[PDB]
Amino acid sequence: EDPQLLVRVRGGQLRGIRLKAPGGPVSAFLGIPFAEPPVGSRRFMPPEPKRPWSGVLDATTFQNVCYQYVDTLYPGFEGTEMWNPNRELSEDCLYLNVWTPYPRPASPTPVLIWIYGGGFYSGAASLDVYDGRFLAQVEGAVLVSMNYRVGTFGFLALPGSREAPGNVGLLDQRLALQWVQENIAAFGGDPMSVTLFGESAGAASVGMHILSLPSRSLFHRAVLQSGTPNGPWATVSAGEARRRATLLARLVGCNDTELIACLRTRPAQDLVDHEWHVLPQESIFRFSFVPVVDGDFLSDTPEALINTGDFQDLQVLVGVVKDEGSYFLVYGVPGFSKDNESLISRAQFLAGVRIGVPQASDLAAEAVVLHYTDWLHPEDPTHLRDAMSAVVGDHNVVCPVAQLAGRLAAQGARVYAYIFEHRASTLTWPLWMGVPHGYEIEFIFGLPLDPSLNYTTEERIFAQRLMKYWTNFARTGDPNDPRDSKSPQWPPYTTAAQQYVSLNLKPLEVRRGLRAQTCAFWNRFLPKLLS
Amino acid sequence: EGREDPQLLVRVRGGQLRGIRLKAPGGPVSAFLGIPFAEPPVGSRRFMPPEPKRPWSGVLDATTFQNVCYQYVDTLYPGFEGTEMWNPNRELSEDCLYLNVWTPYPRPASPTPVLIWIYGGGFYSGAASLDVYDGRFLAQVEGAVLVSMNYRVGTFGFLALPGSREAPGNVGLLDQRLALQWVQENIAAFGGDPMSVTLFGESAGAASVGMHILSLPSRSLFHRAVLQSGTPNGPWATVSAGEARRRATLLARLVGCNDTELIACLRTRPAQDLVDHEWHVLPQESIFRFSFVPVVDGDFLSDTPEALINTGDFQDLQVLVGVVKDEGSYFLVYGVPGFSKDNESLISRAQFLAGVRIGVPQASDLAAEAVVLHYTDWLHPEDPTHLRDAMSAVVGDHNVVCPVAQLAGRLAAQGARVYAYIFEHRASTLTWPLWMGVPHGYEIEFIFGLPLDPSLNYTTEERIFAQRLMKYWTNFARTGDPNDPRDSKSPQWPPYTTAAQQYVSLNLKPLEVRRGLRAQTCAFWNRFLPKLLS
Ligand SMILES: CN(C)c1ccc(C(=C2C=CC(=[N+](C)C)C=C2)c2ccc(N(C)C)cc2)cc1
Ligand SMILES: CN(C)c1ccc(C(=C2C=CC(=[N+](C)C)C=C2)c2ccc(N(C)C)cc2)cc1
Ligand SMILES: CN(C)c1ccc(C(=C2C=CC(=[N+](C)C)C=C2)c2ccc(N(C)C)cc2)cc1
Ligand SMILES: CN(C)c1ccc(C(=C2C=CC(=[N+](C)C)C=C2)c2ccc(N(C)C)cc2)cc1
Ligand SMILES: *[C@@H]1O[C@H](CO)[C@@H](O)[C@H](O)[C@H]1NC(C)=O
Ligand SMILES: *[C@@H]1O[C@H](CO)[C@@H](O)[C@H](O)[C@H]1NC(C)=O
Repeated sequence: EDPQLLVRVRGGQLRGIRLKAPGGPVSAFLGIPFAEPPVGSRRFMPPEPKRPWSGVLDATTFQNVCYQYVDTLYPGFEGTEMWNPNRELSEDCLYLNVWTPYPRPASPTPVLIWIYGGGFYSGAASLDVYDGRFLAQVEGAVLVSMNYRVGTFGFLALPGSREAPGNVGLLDQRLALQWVQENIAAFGGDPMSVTLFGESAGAASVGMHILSLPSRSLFHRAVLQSGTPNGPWATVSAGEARRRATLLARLVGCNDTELIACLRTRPAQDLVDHEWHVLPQESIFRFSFVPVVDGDFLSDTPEALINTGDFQDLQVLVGVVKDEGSYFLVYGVPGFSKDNESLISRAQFLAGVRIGVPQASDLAAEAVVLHYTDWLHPEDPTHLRDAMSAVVGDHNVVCPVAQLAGRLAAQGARVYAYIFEHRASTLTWPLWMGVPHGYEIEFIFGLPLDPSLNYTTEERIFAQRLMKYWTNFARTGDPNDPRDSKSPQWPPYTTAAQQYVSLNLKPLEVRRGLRAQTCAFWNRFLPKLLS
Repeated sequence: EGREDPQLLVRVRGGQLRGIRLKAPGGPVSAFLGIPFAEPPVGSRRFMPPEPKRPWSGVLDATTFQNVCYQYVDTLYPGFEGTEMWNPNRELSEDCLYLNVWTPYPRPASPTPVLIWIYGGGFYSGAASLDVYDGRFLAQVEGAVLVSMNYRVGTFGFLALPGSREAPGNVGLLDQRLALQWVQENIAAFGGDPMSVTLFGESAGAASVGMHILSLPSRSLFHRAVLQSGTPNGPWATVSAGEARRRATLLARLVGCNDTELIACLRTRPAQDLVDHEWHVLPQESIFRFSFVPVVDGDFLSDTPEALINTGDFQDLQVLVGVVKDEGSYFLVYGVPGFSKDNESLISRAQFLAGVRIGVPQASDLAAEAVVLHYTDWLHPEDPTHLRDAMSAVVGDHNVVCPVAQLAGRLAAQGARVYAYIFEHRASTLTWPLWMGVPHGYEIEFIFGLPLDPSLNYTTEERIFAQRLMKYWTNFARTGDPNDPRDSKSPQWPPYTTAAQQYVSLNLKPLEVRRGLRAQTCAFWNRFLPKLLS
């Protein structure tokens, strides 16, 4: 047996596996349990710590994926399938993964913890895009990723009940963070240098750990890629969550205790079958079961918590891809398709705005339409299509990110910001979608270093830069290379100068103001309109 | 007759006139000044529609300008050309309904396209005798026949008790119409062509031209129109009947006064008493608002200009319309705290928010909020230079640029040939501070060709420029097309259309075609802000 692959954590002994990365080997410990399986009577309940086990637990293979929607619309289409479960589904899914250098690091090593996205209804830490071997092998990082419960299983809430209090999916993530604190030193990891990073719902999750005090003792730095805890999709009120749970119960044949009991009798796939049917409006970029403002995990709305919080001793990296909104249009807006250019009419544009801004009044939707129309080409289908994409991306990601950045920076945080502008040469989504939601991730994780993946040389070199930025941030709270070139420097985001950088094949370029005029509209004016 | 110059004697419907031979830089022109076209609207005629001048006997001397209609005179800045060039330059009187005619000398042998100028001044001031409206250059250089009339302003021109016999409103516009009619009947005596008449005017004068386009009885009196920095639609050029009634009733109270009794009492007040109080009846603290303006009476204006431009057939109308680069700057020093002509007028964010309420005086809190958020630069929300300039743009866009863009849009969509410009040259002689840019009113001296007078110290470039402009305007008056049919070489001026939205820059450089008349911003003013009002 290889000593390198044998590790004792508090629960018992594990055996991992030597994996091949392009530059040499890494030690990988996959499918480590961190919670009692949340099954039967534990459905909807907070996670409990995993009981100690005997002998040597095999940790050479990924565990099951938490029960979720599986996309079948386009069999064999990489653009969808790459996000689908790549192991069997099960409610028994609370496992985490650890990659380290081989041999184990000599000194304590900064740790990166990945929290995946997928609208809080989907995702797994086992997807190929989340493979930690490149970061471990090239940058020497200890990289951790956990499964957390998604959909009803993870966020169905009857607020105030003891058996379905909500947010148990975020409690799963927190327990995984507790586990890293307790155990990661045995892998060569430094528990005193832990960086969370995540994308979309994963980024929103990261932000919710920033805003939830018991999580703050578990990490030191944070990265939010294309998502935020604030904004229109990442949380619901207690009353809306109650409504959604109650309707879903009705839809599958069911006081809180009796209602949750009957829910616990239903096959997992019955809940997934009706998951979406409880959304109040015809919408896109809306997910039925998400974190709930409970007065507990979230003491208040994220909007309220980022406005009033002290973020003095926090470092944060945040950013967006060039085309945040395009991916979502094909899931609900008539006229849009992955299989044609989706050149839409003006009528389709006004109808699309109601779907992409589902909570907007007639008057508010009117303001959006008039702001995003180009009045020199008010009927040009191509402008209208690109405008539809912009409406959804700004409302849901870019302006919530600008809002968070400025609030953090103003209240003491050290903030770095980016826009990612390179379209992967290998993308199977059509060209009109540009740089879609989620297609920076593979570069950050360093997938282009895998020659068999048929990326370009430029892309390999790009990925190495991004791995450096991110691991420099994790080591130091600053993405800049602490000695090497130099330059141009990546400056901190501030309210005065509002500087951010472009991440693309050319060298860093510093820009100022993140959709400043347009996010003023979303962030300062439209709210005055509801009010 | 007998020993007089025989080429200066002329008969019109009311009798014989003697004009005067004037010197223009390049030669003589004929001028017939101070021709009466109405009975003096004095005494019991105050506030009433004009009556046509009854014929006179003998030869009326028409060699000097007549009285200016009774109005406010600006006295704030002793010896300041910037205000003084606009002030009355002849005696103030209610007896003021005269017009002026310039032609070549000798008079033209064949019928000659006529231009009629309608002055601005917020409907509370102005005169056809100001130096800046001098017809001699257009007459001499382009062979134009140019007419300009006085029309009543302020209370005397626009005070209304709508529905009354004695003060029906809009009599100032009727003064203008009477002059147009006078031209139809009489201009042929001077060699003008009554079948080719182009109105042009600036600010309230442009708004006036617009109202003649929109009032059916005026339509037979002209063929083509020019609207410089003004429109009949928009926030300032008209009031409702209700609001005009309110303003006249308040004014009456303030000077110590059944409509008949009320109006009768107003007619006993000294003219200067009315002038002394006319500004006191405005509903809000404001700039670019005037108490006594055309009223939507359901007569001269059958409906609001907005409704009329939205639904009118304009198929056989040619129009030329435009703006100066800085429409709003001039109005800020008249009542937005923080602005002066005598300093750079850098302002704070607080003064900007305050100024937006004064400059958009009918905006609700939410509307004002939308304005401030649109015009704020969020990379530099506190920069006092950006804020000063934004204040100016708010006031300019709201009052002129976007009303002009609405007008151009509707006319183009509803059959008219439209030509649009922006005028971007600042007179080397301007006495207003530099921060004001090209302010409201300061294209006019170039259109009338003042720079051709060497004694005015304009540059050579400005003299060449004035000549280009005099050609655009007079080609437009002749053909409905500003383009020179012989200079096919020079860059062309395309029509404004809804599909391409082309307009040109007027400056020292050759014509440049641009697309979209402040298109995004005017979408806010013209499409969104109204939907908010509801
Ligand atoms: C109009 N209406 C009531 C709808 C419309 C669509 C759905 C969707 C659905 C999901 C799972 C299903 N089963 C497992 C049987 C069946 C349907 C759905 C929604 C969003 C989505 N994505 C955004 C990926 C994918 C699928 C449900 C109700
Ligand atoms: C990847 N991609 C572009 C997709 C993927 C999935 C869908 C939707 C869908 C497809 C197959 C289903 N089953 C086999 C059960 C259930 C739902 C769907 C979503 C919304 C919707 N409405 C809002 C009416 C209707 C259908 C659409 C686009
Ligand atoms: C606040 N308030 C009650 C006001 C404010 C300003 C005035 C103005 C005024 C004019 C002439 C007067 N007399 C002949 C005695 C007296 C006052 C005035 C207004 C505008 C203006 N311009 C825009 C040029 C010039 C003057 C009157 C009342
Ligand atoms: C040319 N220029 C920049 C001007 C011109 C006029 C004024 C105003 C004024 C000046 C002299 C007056 N008289 C000699 C009778 C009466 C009123 C005035 C305007 C507004 C106002 N308020 C809004 C209170 C008060 C006074 C101001 C600036
Ligand atoms: C794309 O395809 C869908 C259906 O497959 C269709 O409804 C839509 O009109 C198409 N769009 C274009 C631009 O052809
Ligand atoms: C200029 O105008 C007046 C001075 O009368 C004052 O209120 C304003 O603050 C001044 N602004 C400057 C000096 O920038």
